[PDB]
Amino acid sequence: MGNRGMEDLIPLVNRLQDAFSAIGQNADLDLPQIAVVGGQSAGKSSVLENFVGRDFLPRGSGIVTRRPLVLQLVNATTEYAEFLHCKGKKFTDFEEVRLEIEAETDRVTGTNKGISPVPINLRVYSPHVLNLTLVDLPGMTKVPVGDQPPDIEFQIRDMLMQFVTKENCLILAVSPANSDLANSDALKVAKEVDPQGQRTIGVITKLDLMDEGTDARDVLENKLLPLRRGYIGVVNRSQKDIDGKKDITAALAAERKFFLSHPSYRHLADRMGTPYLQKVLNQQLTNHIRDTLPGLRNKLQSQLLSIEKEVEEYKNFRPDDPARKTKALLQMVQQFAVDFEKRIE
Amino acid sequence: DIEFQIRDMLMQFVTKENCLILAVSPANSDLANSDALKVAKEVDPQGQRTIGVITKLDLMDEGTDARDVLENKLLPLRRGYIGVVNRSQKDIDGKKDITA
Repeated sequence: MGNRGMEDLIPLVNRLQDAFSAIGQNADLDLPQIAVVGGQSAGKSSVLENFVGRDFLPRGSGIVTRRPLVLQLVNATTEYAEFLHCKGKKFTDFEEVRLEIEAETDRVTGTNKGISPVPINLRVYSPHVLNLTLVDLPGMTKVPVGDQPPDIEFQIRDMLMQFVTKENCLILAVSPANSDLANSDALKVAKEVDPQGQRTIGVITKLDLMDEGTDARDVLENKLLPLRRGYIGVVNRSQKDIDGKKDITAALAAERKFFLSHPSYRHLADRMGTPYLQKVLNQQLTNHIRDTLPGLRNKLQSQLLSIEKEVEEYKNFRPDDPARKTKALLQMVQQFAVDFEKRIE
Repeated sequence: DIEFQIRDMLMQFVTKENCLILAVSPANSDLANSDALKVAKEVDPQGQRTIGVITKLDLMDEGTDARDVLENKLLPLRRGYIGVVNRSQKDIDGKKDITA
């Protein structure tokens, strides 16, 4: 699993969070939710599980991901998963979690390329995760296929506009390995819903699967395609490799070796990649945390400034001297006296 | 509105009578993710003047094939599909002739 960046970020945020819980207020850093988009066979789950470092999500050619998923990561002692609608079970095999959750998916949506507007909640308790929320989105279509009504893509757009267009929702526009490079539904949706690219991360594949004679150097160097966040190039697996279940270490190693061996991506081998992307995203997480900290800090400064005055009233403390009692006598007598003046005049 | 502009420009050419529609998509990209089928079925739900072509079959992803698609089985069309193979960029780079 890993990684060391999240494992090094978890103790400082845990001490910060438990300090915020020991003071009693409900103050959290508001970590971004992770939402990945794309079309049919977009490898959205593929990129997410490769980003994690282990293969635990349903993927493949055609549409595989058919239901939105709310992956609620919670830091705990042991790593396992549980459901809101399948309460009572704790699984330690992530492949088995994948199998039963896709069983839930096709049981709810049928096996005729159906979707469902109700996501699947999945709480993964792990000693190497944060208190995160991942919104996995289905493979979108444009024409009705399987059992989909002809109003399928519009209500998918409606689902997007009502869920993923919220603030702090990261948008992962992934160019997959099966589909075309320029026909990326994820890049289409990302540019149509957020032209600014403030919270839009563009991940591209097929740098080994492009048309022979061409290369994506002008696009990955943020030169042909102007993006605020820029691109990070990775390579997904084809359906043959997905079916043969290639491991993660050799896949990323072969991917990096291709980035080293291509003449148009050897200078991009360091600026592209899944570990590099994970480093950049962890850096974005840390930047969001220590950038939202000064506002909460000076807010607590102004809040504790009121309690500072309460201790000043307690600043004078002499148990149990009659000076405090006589001062209370003077305050009550003068208070009652002015209340008497406020009774006649 | 460049997409809508191209759309209006193509509607002005397709909505005329006897206008065959070649909905051509590569074998890499999914045909269900192209709006060519949506526009073709919107102007003709029967598809009587619509021919779907899936190209670049030599550039396909490993593990997939158009065996179930080009046989008019994944998407029902009256006249089925006819599949050709386009050329990669190296073909113009090397100037491949009609014979080859």
